[PDB]
Amino acid sequence: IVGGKVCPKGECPWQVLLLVNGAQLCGGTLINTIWVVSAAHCFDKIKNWRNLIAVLGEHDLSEHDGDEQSRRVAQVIIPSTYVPGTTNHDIALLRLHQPVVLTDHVVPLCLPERTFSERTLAFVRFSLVSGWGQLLDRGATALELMVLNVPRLMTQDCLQQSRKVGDSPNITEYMFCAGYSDGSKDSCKGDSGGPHATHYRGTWYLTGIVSWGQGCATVGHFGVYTRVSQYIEWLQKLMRSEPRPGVLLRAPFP
Amino acid sequence: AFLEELRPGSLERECKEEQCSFEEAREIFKDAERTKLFWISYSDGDQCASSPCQNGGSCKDQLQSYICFCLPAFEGRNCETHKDDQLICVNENGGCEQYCSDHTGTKRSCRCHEGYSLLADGVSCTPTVEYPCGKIPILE
Amino acid sequence: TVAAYNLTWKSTNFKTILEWEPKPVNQVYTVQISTKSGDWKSKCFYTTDTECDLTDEIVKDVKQTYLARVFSYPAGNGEPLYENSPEFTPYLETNLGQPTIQSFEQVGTKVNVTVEDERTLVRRNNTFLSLRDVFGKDLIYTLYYWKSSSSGKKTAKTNTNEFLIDVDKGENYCFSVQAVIPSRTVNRKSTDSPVECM
Ligand SMILES: *[C@@H]1O[C@H](CO)[C@@H](O)[C@H](O)[C@H]1O
Ligand SMILES: *[C@@H]1O[C@@H](C)[C@@H](O)[C@@H](O)[C@@H]1O
Ligand SMILES: [Ca+2]
Ligand SMILES: [Ca+2]
Ligand SMILES: [Ca+2]
Ligand SMILES: [Ca+2]
Ligand SMILES: [Cl-]
Ligand SMILES: [Cl-]
Ligand SMILES: [Cl-]
Ligand SMILES: [Cl-]
Ligand SMILES: [Mg+2]
Ligand SMILES: [Mg+2]
Ligand SMILES: [Mg+2]
Ligand SMILES: [Rb+]
Ligand SMILES: [Rb+]
Ligand SMILES: [Rb+]
Ligand SMILES: [Rb+]
Ligand SMILES: [Rb+]
Ligand SMILES: [Rb+]
Repeated sequence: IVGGKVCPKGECPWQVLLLVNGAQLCGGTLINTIWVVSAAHCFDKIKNWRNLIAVLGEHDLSEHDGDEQSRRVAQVIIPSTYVPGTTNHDIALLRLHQPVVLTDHVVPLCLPERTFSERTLAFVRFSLVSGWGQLLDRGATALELMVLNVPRLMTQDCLQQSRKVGDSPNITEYMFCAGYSDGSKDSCKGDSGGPHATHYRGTWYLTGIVSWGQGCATVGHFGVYTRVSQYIEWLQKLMRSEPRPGVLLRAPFP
Repeated sequence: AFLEELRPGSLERECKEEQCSFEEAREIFKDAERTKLFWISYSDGDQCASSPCQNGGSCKDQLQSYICFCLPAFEGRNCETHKDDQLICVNENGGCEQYCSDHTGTKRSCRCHEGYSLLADGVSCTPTVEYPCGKIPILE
Repeated sequence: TVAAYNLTWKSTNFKTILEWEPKPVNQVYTVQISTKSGDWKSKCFYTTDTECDLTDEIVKDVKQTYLARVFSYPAGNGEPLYENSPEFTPYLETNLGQPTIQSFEQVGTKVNVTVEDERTLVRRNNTFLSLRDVFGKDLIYTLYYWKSSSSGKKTAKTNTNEFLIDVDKGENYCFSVQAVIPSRTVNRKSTDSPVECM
């Protein structure tokens, strides 16, 4: 996160840290005691599928405390439509092997109904994005969880306010822009998979997943987020599915 | 009536008690700008005469136009929109705290995420579990 | 669908209506409005009108800068087509309505001219605020007046809704008034009131 603040411990209690072979990989969002949403692109380079861990209740990556809870990742489910190395359909649904225990420091973010999310949450201007990613484009990552308030744009506005870059990715219906085009504030590579969370009448909901961007906080560009509202029925059906023997599952979408 | 035309010019007699033409008014005021200033309003017409403000609204006349002032339950240029008839889910979520469902022919209803139940007020939601989704307990 | 165009703010005394083109054919509109940092509020849901009264949203804070946008939806019903409006700041841009001379009285060798309080759409406690309630010292009234038997005009200006002017004995004077916000560079004055004469 560039130009954000430290999220005070416990105040982002749905943020997940994902680890592969014990090393920081990406963020994620807890949505109930068993299931975590993250970004598909976080898994493009994985060879060791049996060594993924989700950490809940994490705050300072330099010190362990009694609020952290680790769980093995049993399944990673990504839309079959997603193409590694690209931006569209950038979502992954992760099944933990054992549930986390909800505590003051560990709480899921609500996955909203689609229509509520399209007709109401989409017009809440500001939402929060978080993670332990880079503090400056191509800079060092953060040791304390960082959080940033970003305003959302309709795609027509984002296109109209964005500097043209030859051969850049299309912003599709499965994405939305959020942030600032003045170089001050954005999410960053190592925030990938982390929540864009929206507060509405006293409850917080998952609306976006940190996904891609032209650098970080680059002038003339916004952050791009996976549009979670397009995946509600896909996630809800998969959360009712039977576990399978291998970790990765590429499931049909829609 | 020629017998009513025997006196010197008079704004009151010619333009107030009667309708007057631009030149009758000019002969009274003489100066071009004074005459124009009078005439622009005098010949304008009361645009509130057609009573365009609905639902008990109040009309104020302007030059070639009017303004309606509505009672609190109404809006629109002519107070034509009933605020009471706008209880639908695209209008600030139907006033529902969490989920909103439209029902044509009848009133919308409000609903809640898992972990919450609807209060008796029909809009507000309350947790039914210790750690419902989307609340930050550390702050409380 | 086709996107709206020529979005235009029509506003007088804070009664504020957004207008646009075209007449809809097999499409309907919905409008949203926000301040720069606030949430979008929807209005005029699925209207076939090419106008939307936004008075009730803008009077909440007349000094905010609002942006509106008009969505087009096809008949029978990702993101719809839309067009943004100009920005609008009501305090700075609303037209001043045509005033009315309420009375004139000769007291002494002078005449008092009273301008009717101009009513606006901003509410407080069940009543509508006057232009002076809203603008205070930012608002003056100006009086254009003349003696019938002389050439030349006279102007007076007031910080309240009353003028007290000197007049020559046994003559008729006529009067007309304007509302003026002197601090403005553009849209500074109302249209002139109807002329009233002794
Ligand atoms: C008289 O009322 C009509 C509508 O009833 C309106 O269109 C005119 O502007 C008004 O003078
Ligand atoms: C004009 O103002 C409106 C709001 C109503 O109060 C009417 O009774 C009045 O004539
Ligand atoms: Ca730690
Ligand atoms: Ca007569
Ligand atoms: Ca004549
Ligand atoms: Ca008129
Ligand atoms: Cl690996
Ligand atoms: Cl485990
Ligand atoms: Cl959406
Ligand atoms: Cl006034
Ligand atoms: Mg008479
Ligand atoms: Mg005559
Ligand atoms: Mg003549
Ligand atoms: Rb592109
Ligand atoms: Rb940058
Ligand atoms: Rb006449
Ligand atoms: Rb006459
Ligand atoms: Rb005459
Ligand atoms: Rb429920």
